[PDB]
Amino acid sequence: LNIAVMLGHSHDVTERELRTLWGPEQAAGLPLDVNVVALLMNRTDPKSLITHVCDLMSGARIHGLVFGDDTDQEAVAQMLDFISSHTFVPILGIHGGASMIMADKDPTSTFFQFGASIQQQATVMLKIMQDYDWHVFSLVTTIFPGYREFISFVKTTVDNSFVGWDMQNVITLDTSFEDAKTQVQLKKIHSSVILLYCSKDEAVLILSEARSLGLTGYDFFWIVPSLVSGNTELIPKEFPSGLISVSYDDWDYSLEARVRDGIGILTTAASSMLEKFSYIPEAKASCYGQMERPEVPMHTLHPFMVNVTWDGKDLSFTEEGYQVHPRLVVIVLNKDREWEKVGKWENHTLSLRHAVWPRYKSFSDC
Amino acid sequence: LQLQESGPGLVKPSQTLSLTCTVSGGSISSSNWWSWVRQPPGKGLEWIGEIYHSGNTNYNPSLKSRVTVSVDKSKNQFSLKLTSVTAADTAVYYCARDVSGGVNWFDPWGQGTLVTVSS
Amino acid sequence: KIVNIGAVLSTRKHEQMFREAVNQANKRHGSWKIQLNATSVTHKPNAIQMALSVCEDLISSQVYAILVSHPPTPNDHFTPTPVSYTAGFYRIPVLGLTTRMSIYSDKSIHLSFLRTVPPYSHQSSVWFEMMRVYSWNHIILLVSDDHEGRAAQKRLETLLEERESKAEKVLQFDPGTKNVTALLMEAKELEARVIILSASEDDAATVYRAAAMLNMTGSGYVWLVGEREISGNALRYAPDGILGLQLINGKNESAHISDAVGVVAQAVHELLEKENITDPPRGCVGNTNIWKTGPLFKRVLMSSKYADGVTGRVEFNEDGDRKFANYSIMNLQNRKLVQVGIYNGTHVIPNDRKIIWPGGETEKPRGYQ
Amino acid sequence: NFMLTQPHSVSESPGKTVTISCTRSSGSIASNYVQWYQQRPGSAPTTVIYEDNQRPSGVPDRFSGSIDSSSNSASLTISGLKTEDEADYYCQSYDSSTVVFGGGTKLTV
Repeated sequence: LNIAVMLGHSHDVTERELRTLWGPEQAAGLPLDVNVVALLMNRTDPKSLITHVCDLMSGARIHGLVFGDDTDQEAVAQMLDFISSHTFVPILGIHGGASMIMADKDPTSTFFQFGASIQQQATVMLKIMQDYDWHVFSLVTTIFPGYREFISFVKTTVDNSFVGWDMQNVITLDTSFEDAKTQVQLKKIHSSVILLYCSKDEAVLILSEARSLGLTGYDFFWIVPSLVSGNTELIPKEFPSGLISVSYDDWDYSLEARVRDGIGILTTAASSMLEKFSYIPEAKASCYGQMERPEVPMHTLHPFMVNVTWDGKDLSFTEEGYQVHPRLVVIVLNKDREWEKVGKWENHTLSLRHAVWPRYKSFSDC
Repeated sequence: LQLQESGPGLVKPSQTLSLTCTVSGGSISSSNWWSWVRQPPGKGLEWIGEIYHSGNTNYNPSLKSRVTVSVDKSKNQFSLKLTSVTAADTAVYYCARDVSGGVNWFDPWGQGTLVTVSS
Repeated sequence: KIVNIGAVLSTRKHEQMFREAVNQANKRHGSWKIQLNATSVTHKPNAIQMALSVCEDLISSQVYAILVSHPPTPNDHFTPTPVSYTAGFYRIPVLGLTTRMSIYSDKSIHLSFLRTVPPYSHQSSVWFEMMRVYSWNHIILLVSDDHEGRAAQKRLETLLEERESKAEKVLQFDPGTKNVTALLMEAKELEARVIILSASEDDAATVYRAAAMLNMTGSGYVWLVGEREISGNALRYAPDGILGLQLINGKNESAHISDAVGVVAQAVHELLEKENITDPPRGCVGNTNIWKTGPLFKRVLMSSKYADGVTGRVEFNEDGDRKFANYSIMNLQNRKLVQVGIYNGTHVIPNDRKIIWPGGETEKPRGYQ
Repeated sequence: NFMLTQPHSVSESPGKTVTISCTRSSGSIASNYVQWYQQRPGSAPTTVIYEDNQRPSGVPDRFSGSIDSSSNSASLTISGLKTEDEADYYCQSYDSSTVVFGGGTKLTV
């Protein structure tokens, strides 16, 4: 009935008036019409986000909003999750900083994100592996939090497959840049597939150490998750030419389409809720004013964001709290220091573009 | 099952007092607890301590370090060994059996003996 | 130069102690550049207003570390969350004092958080040591569907798989349920007898009430639980001989305050001797950046092993928790708790008190069909 | 440890009902049971109420109890008073550390 959108005018400088133009105004058909309360937040601060959200709640009567900011800070998603948990309004995470998949949400949270968990990245990596006839690898996970879940999922999938997986020895570089056990541990690797997992600087250091050791040539196909590729504009000088890495869609997905999809799913959920019952829910009185402690309303919007389809493509959400049919892409560091697409992540099967691996050269000297 | 009480009357001031309560009609080797409770004349009821049949005891924190309870199932009798008595300890002493239960419940209480401390 | 640490305490009297602590901190070794100041606030019944005030005091004082604590009003689940979320934006270290839930242990969500007491899902080592000393190899796990139960199950499964042995069964029951008899009846017809419970007190009462009806808590069984199931209202239906664990300083706060003050002072003394540092951000509303020496401060705090305090050594591990914490193993006889064992941190040792196993008698029950 | 407080003596006439309570001072009577004990002078006290609503098969149906958990009190509703009820009543409850009794009560006809 009344929803709001906001963004940090990163790519909206040329689309300042398009935010009001976009949205359902002349190209939609639905129950009682909804209007968009636009807003342009200059920057995100702990005292700024709270004040803006509370002002919108107590001065606009909103029951759902989409949020996207270009800030590289990660705590924005967690702060927004806390706000949604203590405000009882559903919020989205369409683009930007509020798009990293949080591990575990609050028990009574109402946060829905547009991203991809580590599990889907691991499974698309294994799909690539089984598609390109590579059947022996070696995991490398140094210190980064959540690595235990990644290792456990990799082991579980290896043990539960009909392709004869030959997972070789794995290592854990707890003491990064120590020159005590890292050298012998890396020397212990005898295979040609490597599954890196680390931060940006840790990956750079490990790649430099591998360069020094010499296990990098025409028969060493590295694979690295979306973590080491967060911004495809800061390519270091130690990334070997030819390196697989999956990431979210940027090359073909626009802000307008994302905003339209979010508005569509929210409106469809509201329509389904209004069809199921006759008592629409109203917004809360105020955020900071909490003299009386309220409770959850009657059948809040939760079993209405799963069986959702809007104009073709399915937009379902799982009970865990993330998407079900993402738009993952597979890219490789082409030998021009510029990433290039190789294949989408379609309905369930991977549709590659290259029939065979072109054997990309290493860093010239090799 | 019935309980019998027997105490050696009055005692000299600042001495050691030993009561003997005997059980007739039942076996000490069971799954119950046996305890002592005392009541001063015209006052409240204060719990003293419980002793399991086999090995271990429990005492009131206020008077924990003045009681050494004991049992003997070879003759089916448990005894109280109050030590370092004071002048304000004259009271009626009871021996009561409490079931294992899951609750603390005293049944059945003994006849009781009168104990006076003086010279 | 001066550096100042902030505190969020729930008692004015504690402020009297806390101040004394820093007064004792800048008395042993100071007099140059280490003039410590103390800034304290109070807990608020509302949760939203906590963050506004927390970065208001951050802005006014540009503190280096924040010492949080738990209030007496028992929810203990979201009380330090607003402070950890807001202070995590600027990566200023925040160390708790009386927090036990295992959600805060995940370093992925709460980027900068340290703890003084071991978490709830950290006593499985005590159960493993008890199993080793008493020689019980066949066990039955029974947990609830939540973060704490899953974490405890994962830790115990890893610990047992270290010996290449698995649990006989792993039951998972819905938290806050009302009918349990089906699952417990299913678990009744098995081989193992040792039953390990780990859940909340409110449902622990229901579990005990359901179990007591099926004549399964009689003689010949063995019960082991955690700490939550012993305390609270769940002691009405607890059967005899239920072994439990207790922390030795789980409620004292002055000792924890002195511990935190000492370790923070040592960390700041060790850190200020190195150049290339940057002051905290000036305002909560000023700008959105990241502290330059945040991770460096966190690392130097992790590496700091305190020599000796009122609560022993304070050596952390590479997780944000505390290591080598004593435990007391308590058995309750006739609705009365009596300590019977003590766990140093490596191996448990018993006392001179013959325990009473469930259903009476005194033996060393083994458990098998 | 804690203390139990109960009023001393209550006046009533035969043929009606009276109620007395030993309100818990420290804590709350919700995690422990309460028991009510009869006592005739020059005799061993006997159980009259246990688990707040049981009754041993030796007492006539004239006693009942309840817990309100508002003022932390327990009731001893007695109906149909007779001349064989002039005695002293006690109330007892346990905890995790010790066992404590109450005060006294001199019911009169």
